[PDB]
This record gives sequence, structure tokens and C-alpha cells, in this order.
Amino acid sequence: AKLHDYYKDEVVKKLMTEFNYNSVMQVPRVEKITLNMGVGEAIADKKLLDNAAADLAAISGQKPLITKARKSVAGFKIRQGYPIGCKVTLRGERMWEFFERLITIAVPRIRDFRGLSAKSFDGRGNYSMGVREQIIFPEIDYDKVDRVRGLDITITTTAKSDEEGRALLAAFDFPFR
Amino acid sequence: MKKDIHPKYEEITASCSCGNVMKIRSTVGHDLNLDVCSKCH
Amino acid sequence: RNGRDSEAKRLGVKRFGGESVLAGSIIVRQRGTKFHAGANVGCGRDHTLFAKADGKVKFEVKGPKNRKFISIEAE
Amino acid sequence: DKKSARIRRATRARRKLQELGATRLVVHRTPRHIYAQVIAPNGSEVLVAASTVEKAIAEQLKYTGNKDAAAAVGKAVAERALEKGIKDVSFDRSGFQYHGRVQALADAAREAGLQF
RNA sequence: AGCUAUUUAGGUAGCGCCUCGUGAAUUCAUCUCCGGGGGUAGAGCACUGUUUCGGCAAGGGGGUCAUCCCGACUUACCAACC
RNA sequence: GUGCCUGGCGGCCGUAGCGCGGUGGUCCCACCUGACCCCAUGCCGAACUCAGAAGUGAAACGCCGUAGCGCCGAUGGUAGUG
RNA sequence: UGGGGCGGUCUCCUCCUAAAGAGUAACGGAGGAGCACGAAGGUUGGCUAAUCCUGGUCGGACAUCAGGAGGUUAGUGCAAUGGCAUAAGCCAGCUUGACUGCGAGCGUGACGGCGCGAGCAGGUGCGAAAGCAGGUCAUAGUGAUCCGGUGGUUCUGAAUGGAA
Repeated sequence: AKLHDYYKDEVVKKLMTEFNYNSVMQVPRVEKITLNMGVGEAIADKKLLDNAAADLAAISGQKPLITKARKSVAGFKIRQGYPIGCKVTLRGERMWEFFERLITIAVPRIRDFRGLSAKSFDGRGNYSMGVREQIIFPEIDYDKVDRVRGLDITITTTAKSDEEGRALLAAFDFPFR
Repeated sequence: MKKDIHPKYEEITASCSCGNVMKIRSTVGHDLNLDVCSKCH
Repeated sequence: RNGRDSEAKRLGVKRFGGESVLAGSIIVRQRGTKFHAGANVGCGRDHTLFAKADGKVKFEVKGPKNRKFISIEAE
Repeated sequence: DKKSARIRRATRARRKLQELGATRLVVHRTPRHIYAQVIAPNGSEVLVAASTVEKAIAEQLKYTGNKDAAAAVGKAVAERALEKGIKDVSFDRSGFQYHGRVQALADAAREAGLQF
């Protein structure tokens, strides 16, 4: 990972002066990130999930876990115990490697993107972002894909403040506004 | 890393017309060039 | 409609605390686990507390959640 | 949390032993160090507590935290178990997964002479 | 003049209750002291139900209207949840 | 003679618990680096585990204060009652 | 049956009735059962919710992600009561104890009968082992005797050897 060492050098010295952190352990470290793919159309089509599952595995570097139906909502025609959701978590070494896959060539691939809606935080330093497409990622072949499957990314860090969490996003050249 | 469920990686150099060609552990097929990237947008 | 009721199961404490009992004597017939088994006291499949040894019964309260415990002091 | 979940994971078998009146053998395992001690059936007093923090053994060790060190302490406690007069002891998991050093420590007690 | 069962319900059988005989342990009963689990009376409103008026007030309806898809104001009107 | 430290196992289960603020790192502890392989994730070294360990006391955890709550609580009166 | 014809009820389980042991009536008040599972059983190991609060591809109060509060208000094959995280709730691995012969001593019944059960012998299984397992969180899911059928067993078999 090229930006993992990039994190280990210039991000911490940047954080020590911006919030006067008197400890290197007091810095927010970027933890796991999840690529959510809650298809929702899995009410009768078993084949539809297998695509967005293998595709989500193609986007990442591992097979995602199928999220079963937790509650019983008659409005979405689901009960307890129905395979509908799909998620994969990037944590550790491959967490950094996938971050490179996005912030370098994939993030500017979003149409008319020169700044991001920065106020989409959680309140406890973790950033969330959903994309309507899949094409933006280099792994998509464009011509073999039969439907636009948008995935959702969660940036779980150990940051407690949103701007301190956004400060971590600032050290990674994030187009904000 | 649990075996058999992982797709394979490759050392893909994210090529750019400006010169932002950097290797990324990816899984597409080859190394492609494009303008709009991290430092060519 | 109604007008039907089951016949009582005759539960409760068969042998009260302070009684010298023989091994195998039934102490408490309950539905749930109102009283948990202590020392020298086994809990049946019907949650019926019986005597594993002889001795006097000692109703006590133990554990961090304050639940009743029945133990037998073989004296 | 790690510690809190471990205690709620070990309390199941520990209550079964206090009703069984067996002399237990608890094991505390940390990244840096591994402990092993014997506790009398009453529950308060301990008998033999041989651990890696005892420098009388550390001067013969390489680095407390590896398998061989676990085999070293298991030998020490099992020998001293007989040196104090403890014959049959029931091994206790203490929430730890019976795979690594704990398995190495349990083997060390068995090959030394302790019964279980 | 009870319990259980009965093509049983003013009948009958077993146990309880009575009498005679025989045989047995301070055995049984009263008060005091000690050891007990109870959850009723009372009390209370965390939980479980439910009350009232008040608030929020969704479906909004209809009009000053949009006189196209929206809906603003809205007379104020019950007032799902809390 | 002991004292302050942490960790382990109990007695006792809120006077023992939350909350706020203040401290604590040689040791202990947690966190951390790596993971071809022991082992594991119905996805991922998060957890599980091994090999180790620079760094830190932020988080966690320990301790010291604070009684804002929690919890505890007579005497007396009252409700109720044999 | 407060007289009878029209409707209900009769066996079993839960709550109240029910006056703090147990029991306890009404054509008194609320509900359910006449099965189910080869696993929803046993064991080993692991895990633990509901409900909302925030920013989020479609996606909205109402799928799915993460954080947080919260705390068992969730769940437990089924009705309600009691119970449960040491989980009995959820997931997985391995398996068949849903085992044969007995049973100290007990609770419940007039009785028939029903229920609990340490420990003992043979043998089986799970776990490293300690130990645990003779059905399932428990309380319903079921009925006497006679007559007769199927299989096994020299125990008998009316003169003896067989057979019925």
C-alpha cells in the first residue's frame, strides 16, 4: 500500500498541529470500510443477488456476505429469514489497497464531480457515501453489465468528531465543498 | 484471508495521459490510460 | 365462550426451610425456575428441586441478580 | 469488549465446577505473559501459582508469550503441584480457546504428572 | 349432608367423619422461642392494560386557488403514535 | 515493619451502580506491527490464534475526587389486621 | 335445563375466581389442545435482542450499511402463566442417550393411575478433559378391560412324541 505509509507520515504530523494532539494514539486511524449492496429486488429473483454479489466481489477482492431479512415488513414483502442484502468489508491491508482504487481514478470518474456534499456525516467521526452506479470503479467492463447496481461506502474510523473525521478525508485529497 | 472465495488481484498501474501512472492491486485485466484522475481532473 | 378450567397441579414448596429431609425428597415443584438449585440439590426436568443428599434445607439468596437458592446442609 | 465477553464466556463452566467441588486450574493468557494457578474447592484460597512473571523461570526463558514458555510453566506448576500435595486437578478453560499456548500449557501439566 | 367417579345427580362404591377391639413412639393439640417460603389487605404507577383533557396533528377535504404535475394559506376538525 | 501499583481467584451482590471532572504507564494492562503456515470469518487477522513488539496512555481499563441521579434508610404517625 | 322445547357443555392445558401453603364452586370471567420435529433431539464451541436516534444507490415512517443510545420492552414450533443470558434465545461442528435392565427416597391421587429422581450394571456417543446425554424451557397433544392380529420365546401342551 502506497498511501498506508503516506498515512503513517504526513497525516499524523498534520493532525498534531490542527487539534494539538499530544499523543500519536490520539489520532483517528482509518478502520474498516463496508461496501453495501442492499438489492431489495430479491423478493423472487434468486439470480439477481448472485450478480451483485459476484460483482461486489469483483469490485472488491473477496466474496461479500449475504444479509438476511432481519424484520418482517409486509410493505416490502419480507419476513424474518430472507436473503436480500449483500455486504463486503475491507479491513486491514486490503483496506488501504481499495482506498487507492477509489480516490485516484474512481472518484473523479463520477460525472460533474468537483466537490462533495461534505455534511453527510454520522455525528461520531464516521463518513458515509452512496453511489448510484458501479461503472465509476475500474473493475466494471461496461458492456457485459446488464443493470446499474449502485453500492454504498461507509468510512468507519475511530474519529469522534465529524470535522476531525473530515480532516482525515482532507489528508487524502478529497474533493469537498 | 479465507481461501476459495477470493477473486485474484493484479498489479495494475493506473495509467494517465499526464503521468499519474501508479500501481494498484486491482482485478480488471490490464493497465488503462485516462485523463480525469486524482491529479489530472 | 368459556366454562372450562384445568385441574390444579398442586405446586408450591413441599418441604419448607429448616426441615431434615432424606435424599430424593422433593423440595419445590414449580413451573419455571422461581428457585434455583444450590448445594446438594438437583433440578429435575420439570424444574422440580429434589434432594441429592440428606440434611436440613437452607433457603438462601445468592448471585449478583438476587435469585433464591435452595441448599441442603447434611447435618 | 474483550475482557468482559471472556468472563461471560467462562462463567458457564465455572459454576458447574463449584457445584462439582473440583479443585480447579485457571489460566490467564495475555500477549506478553501467561499465568497458571491452582485454586482450592472452597473458592477463595489458591495453592500453587506458577507464572511467567516469576523471574526465577524467566531467567531460563526467551520471551514470555510463546508456546514453549507455556510448556515451561505447565511443567513448573505440575511439578510443584505434587511438591505441595495436589493430586487430581480439573483443568479450566477460563474462556480461552483451547488451541494455542493454553493447549500447550495443558499438555505440559499432563506430561509432568498432574491428573486430568 | 364433604372430596373423587358414576346413562350419576333425593342411588351406589372408595376416602374423610362415628363407634367397639387390639397395638404402639411426650406420638397429637395449646402457648413461648427459633427456622421458613410466601404476595392477599393496604400501598404504588417501572412494566402490563386503560382514562381524561391538552399538545404535536399525519388523511387531508374544501375553497382565496394551482383553474397542468406540486402545494402554500387554510376554516381549524377529529387528535395513529408519543 | 510495610506502603503505594497493576493482574489473577473468591466472599458479598448497588452504602458496592451510572454521570461529570482529574490523573496513571520502568512494571502490569490495553491498544499496536505482521500473518506462507497452526486456527478462524456463513464477508474481513473485527473477533479467534500464533509470531512478536516499536509506540501511546487517546480509547479501553485502574485509581482519586464530585452525592447531579441511582441505591440504601431508622424514630414517629398513618393504612391494614389477629 | 332453576318447567320444557330451541342453543351450549361433558376429556386434557393456562390465567382469574381463590381470601399470600395446598385445595377450593357457578349455564361465572378470558384463551387454547386431540399435534409437531430425524430435527426444533444430545454434546462441543461460538453468539445475543426489541425500539428508536444520524448520514446514507434506487429506498419512502416502514428492507440494507455504519455509529450511538437503549436494554430484553426481542425471542422461545403453538395458548396463557412462570422461567431463561451460567441463557432454555440465535448460529455452527460432531453425532444418535428419542439406550437396555433397575431404582434409595419422594410429590399427587379413594383407587385405576400419574409425576420427579440421585445412584447402580451393560453398552453408545460428544469434548483434550472435568463432565454431560435414558427425548424437546416446563405445564396440553389422549384414553381402562375384554376380544383378536403380527413377531419372538419348549414355559404349558390333558396316553407318549409333536402341533393347534
